[PDB]
Amino acid sequence: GSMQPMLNIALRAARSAGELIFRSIERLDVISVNEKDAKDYVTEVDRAAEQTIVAALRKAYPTHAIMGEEGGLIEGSGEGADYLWVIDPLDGTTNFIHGVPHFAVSIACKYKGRLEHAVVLDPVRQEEFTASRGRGAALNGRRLRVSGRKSLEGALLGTGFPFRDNQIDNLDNYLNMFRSLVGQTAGIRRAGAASLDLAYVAAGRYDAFWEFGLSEWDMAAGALLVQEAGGLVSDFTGSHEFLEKGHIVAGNTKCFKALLTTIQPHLPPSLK
Amino acid sequence: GSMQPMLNIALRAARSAGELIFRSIERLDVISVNEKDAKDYVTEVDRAAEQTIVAALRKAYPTHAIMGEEGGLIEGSGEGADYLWVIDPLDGTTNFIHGVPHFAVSIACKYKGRLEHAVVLDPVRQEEFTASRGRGAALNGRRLRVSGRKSLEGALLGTGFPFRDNQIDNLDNYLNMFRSLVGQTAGIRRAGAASLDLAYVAAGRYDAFWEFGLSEWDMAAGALLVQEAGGLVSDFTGSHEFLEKGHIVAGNTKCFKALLTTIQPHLPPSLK
Repeated sequence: GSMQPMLNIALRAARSAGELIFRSIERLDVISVNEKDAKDYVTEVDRAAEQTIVAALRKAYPTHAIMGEEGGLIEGSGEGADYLWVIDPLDGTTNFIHGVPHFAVSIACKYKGRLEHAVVLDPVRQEEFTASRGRGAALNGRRLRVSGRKSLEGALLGTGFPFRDNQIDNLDNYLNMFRSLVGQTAGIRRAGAASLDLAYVAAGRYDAFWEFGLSEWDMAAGALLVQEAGGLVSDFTGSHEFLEKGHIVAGNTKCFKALLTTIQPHLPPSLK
Repeated sequence: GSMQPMLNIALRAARSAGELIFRSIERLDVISVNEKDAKDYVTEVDRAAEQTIVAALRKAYPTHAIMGEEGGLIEGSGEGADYLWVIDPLDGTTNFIHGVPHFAVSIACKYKGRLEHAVVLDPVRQEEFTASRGRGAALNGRRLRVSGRKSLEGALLGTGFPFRDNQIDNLDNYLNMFRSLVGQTAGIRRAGAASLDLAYVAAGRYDAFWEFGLSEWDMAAGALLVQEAGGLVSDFTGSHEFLEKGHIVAGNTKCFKALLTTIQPHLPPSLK
């Protein structure tokens, strides 16, 4: 398809970031990564990839606002102030630092607060998920559709737990959700990168996905992918503030609805 | 080059099987999967990959015994009767049928019941894990080591829940196991192919792994990979009958010991 210029800029920026990340991982597989130096090696790769993305974006749009995982939020100016790029230069950091080849670059563009363009790029598998509002979604140029599955029977769901200490008090809640889904589904997967879980919803590889504790840069692009593939995205209450609240349900039509209903009785008032 | 001829035969057979499976997934992502036809399409692809592997093996060793996931157990003759090939032609069947690009061919060779050769091949990522007894393990020719991590602090563990009706009754123990691991670890992953989880333990990508409900062809090759990379493998009671019993713990030295210890209080009454 003929992509809008902004989507093409984001895609080329993701490609450069992903190639940098790929070279980085290749050296880190052949060397011992001390665990005291591991978090600093990760900070390095994040910031170098973020620099790559932001440099490419600002070469084309110097007046746009940028919100990066590493750099925070920097406002735009003039008309460009209505554009906000939401960047995770490396989604899946625990996988990356352990050498697990499942992670992605995630770039979204919001126009006046609504999702307008999205890229999720797997640089290992060379899988480029792209979308623009009203243009559909694609994997390496091919149109994407959510799966047709009519219920949770035999469904393949994605999920992921937030592993940091301040979510420990939610474990039973999560484990309750999980508990109630094991009977109906064919499987539940925790692969460790929410942007690729959403991308997989968009491509029909997962029938639905849910998670809490996420940040905006992990979910923004993938949510647009799911929407443009004909799916649904909400927070745990069925409203559209998933980006701000950190909990998200995405899926095809019927499996989104069923998954939302299923998880309702286990929601803490914290996540309501 | 450095490989013994028997290991090279197994590796070439795995490559051919993997190319067949890869072409298959490519046709099934762009076409509708009825789901009435899903079990028949997977059976078709399994049997074609198994035929590919078995034809390659028997062209070199016609008197060896063969045990395929699709096919039965067929004994050998003469000295060759002491050799048994243990084949899962396509590990990760739920992933495969949904288009999730994470699955592998698994081929092990046992000599008088002891693991002698092993191949786990990821045809999407083109990752060839090979090992021979007393020869070490390799990823695409590069020698492999288990990670050096000394405890579960910050560890990345793999596991799989078993989804069948006949394991539903073990779920609570599992969710208990999971609970006791959430505080210390950086993550737990359920990617959906036990052979690649074991391969990732061998390569240092996971620090440890546990799962029950597996079949021999799921575990055999990956178990040799972990052993030859310097790790430890046992069943849930610490003995070496994981292949017959279907439950397995694998890991680097200290994380293997800690994970086995952690899961002892959660064993269902069968296991003491």
